[PDB]
Amino acid sequence: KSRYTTEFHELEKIGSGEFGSVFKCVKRLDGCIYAIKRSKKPLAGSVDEQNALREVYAHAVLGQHSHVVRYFSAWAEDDHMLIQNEYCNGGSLADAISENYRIMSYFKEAELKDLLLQVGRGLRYIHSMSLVHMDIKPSNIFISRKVMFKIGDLGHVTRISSPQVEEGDSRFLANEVLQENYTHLPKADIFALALTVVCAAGAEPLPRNGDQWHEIRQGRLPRIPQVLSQEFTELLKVMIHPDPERRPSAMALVKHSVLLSASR
Ligand SMILES: C[C@@H](c1cccs1)c1c(C#N)c2cnc(Nc3cnn(C4CCN(C)CC4)c3)nc2n1C
Ligand SMILES: [Cl-]
Ligand SMILES: [Cl-]
Ligand SMILES: [Cl-]
Ligand SMILES: [Cl-]
Ligand SMILES: [Cl-]
Ligand code: NA
Repeated sequence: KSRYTTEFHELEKIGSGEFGSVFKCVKRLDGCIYAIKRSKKPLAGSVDEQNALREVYAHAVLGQHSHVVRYFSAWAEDDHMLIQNEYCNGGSLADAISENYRIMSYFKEAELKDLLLQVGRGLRYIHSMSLVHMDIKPSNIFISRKVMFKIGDLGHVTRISSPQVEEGDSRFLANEVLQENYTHLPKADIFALALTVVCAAGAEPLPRNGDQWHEIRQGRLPRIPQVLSQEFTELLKVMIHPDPERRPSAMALVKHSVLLSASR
């Protein structure tokens, strides 16, 4: 007899986690399609509940922007927490990347700069709302169709000067965050965005740990299977600089000369 059951029709599963799943659903009264995550409700008062609620609070402030997915509603049922957000019809950036890997045709420089600029505009909004994302990666960027890239998955979002941080994907994690130096949190999103663009440019699967992981955190870009301009490659390289203060801010990124050609 639930709200979820009565107001929506499920069309297809689009996501799966440890204690939840995501469906593409049509809402019965308005006719429109939504992505609805349904997750097991955490125990009352726990730090898990506070974590889950930061995500609801994050969407409810961060969704006004064109490069963050819109939020529509969140509610608790008996044992479940639901979040109804915008459905992006083009899927994740990760699935596009996987397809591109198989066929040997990747995002070209002009598409990579458009990716960098659009997600950079989304981070710029996030950062000006006094928040950081903390988990930028291709599986958390979604595609609507020109192409529009939108940040989703707000489950690591925290305030910009937070003393406590749940770190995101190991493949995209800056070293300073791993060492618990949270002085420059916005520059973790910049570091992760750089390696997101490297993935899109056709790189091999990034390391989770080991020597190559440390190689990258020296400021070395992984091998990219295509010719990029030197100034674009150097923008990416400084975005993974070991000093986070040397990496550009999201405002400096969107105003960058290299990205002036991509500005719509
Ligand atoms: C992170 C999660 C949520 C967090 C909170 C609530 S829901 C979320 C979105 C949001 N927000 C979100 C938005 N759009 C899409 N879109 C999509 C995915 N996969 N597909 C593909 C299906 C197979 N077909 C064949 C080709 C498209 C489309 N997927 C989304 N997912 C997973
Ligand atoms: Cl509803
Ligand atoms: Cl799935
Ligand atoms: Cl990914
Ligand atoms: Cl990867
Ligand atoms: Cl390099
Ligand atoms: Na969270």
